[PDB]
Amino acid sequence: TLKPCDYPDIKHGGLYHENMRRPYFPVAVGKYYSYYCDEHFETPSGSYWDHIHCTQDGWSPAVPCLRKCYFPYLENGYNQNHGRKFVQGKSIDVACHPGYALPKAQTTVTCMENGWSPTPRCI
Amino acid sequence: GLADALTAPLDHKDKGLQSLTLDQSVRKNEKLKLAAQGAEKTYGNGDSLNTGKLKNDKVSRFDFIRQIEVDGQLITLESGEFQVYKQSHSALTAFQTEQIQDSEHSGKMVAKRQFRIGDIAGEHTSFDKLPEGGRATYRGTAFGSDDAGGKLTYTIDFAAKQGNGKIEHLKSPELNVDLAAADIKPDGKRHAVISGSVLYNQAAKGSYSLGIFGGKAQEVAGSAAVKTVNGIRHIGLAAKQEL
Repeated sequence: TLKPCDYPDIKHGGLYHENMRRPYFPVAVGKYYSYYCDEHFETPSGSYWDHIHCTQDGWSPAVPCLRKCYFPYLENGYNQNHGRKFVQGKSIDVACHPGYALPKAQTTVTCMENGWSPTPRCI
Repeated sequence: GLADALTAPLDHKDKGLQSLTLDQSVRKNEKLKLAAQGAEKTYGNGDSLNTGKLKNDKVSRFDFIRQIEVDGQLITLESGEFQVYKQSHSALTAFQTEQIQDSEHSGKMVAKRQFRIGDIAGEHTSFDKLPEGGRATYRGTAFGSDDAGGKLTYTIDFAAKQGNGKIEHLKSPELNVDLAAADIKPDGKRHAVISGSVLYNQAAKGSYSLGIFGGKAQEVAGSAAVKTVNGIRHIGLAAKQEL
């Protein structure tokens, strides 16, 4: 016998129609529900919404809301990546203008759950 | 009267449902700008939508723009058609996307078509104020992407506190599903809600959620999700009893 799924605790998001869905949990394996992601967070498909599925191994996707970082404009830096979108965990190099640099001798930035780490700024 | 819904304020003389709170239609720090018949208004998570000016038992259509504040500037996320279905004690919203933001570049819009159900609101029927017995038959509309011609039939046995229905006449055959027997349960605020399985050719294709609306349980409103050969499809559901 397969383990039913309890209410999903979608971190950095939640389920749509929460009020109507909640009284019917735990749900059988095979059941799926439309969910959303909060501001700055995206679904594995790149949208703000998708469907979470109750499988044998539990809720799929396991990480329903991943952070999305939009590369900022650098006042005194090269803007080849200006406005580019990056998924949580991906790394990018910051090319600053001569005489400018990322504080405390840094060059690479990474998209974390909190956002860009460190903050991409030249001097 | 689409323009009045955006410009004119709330008036008690207008036909119900008069107001609709945009919660599932607009996320907390995002903006939804609606435009129709020369009119233009921005919302607003928790902001009210003047449904009173719209026509009952019909789909009201508006042009939408969804935006997010990125570095103190409002950047477009998605755009298309915003649909509103009105009834006397209930109303529901839907989004038909035509353009979305590129996966790799923000500020670059790409043509993608997604249909999703927004809000399902109204004068909720209390689970503790439902009729003790009798059978009620609900008749109304079922609507998906590029189709508002579906006809919904739902039946509730108040003694058993159980419901069952059927969807018919939708262009996509896989969407003409059966709404399996499901128990009416109380909500967190103790509102009468129904949720069960969706079947096509006696196979489970998804779930359906309905809310009972009106003092004397006059209406039902909600949505359904159906698995088809080409993907998961959403259907807006709204039905009423004989007036």
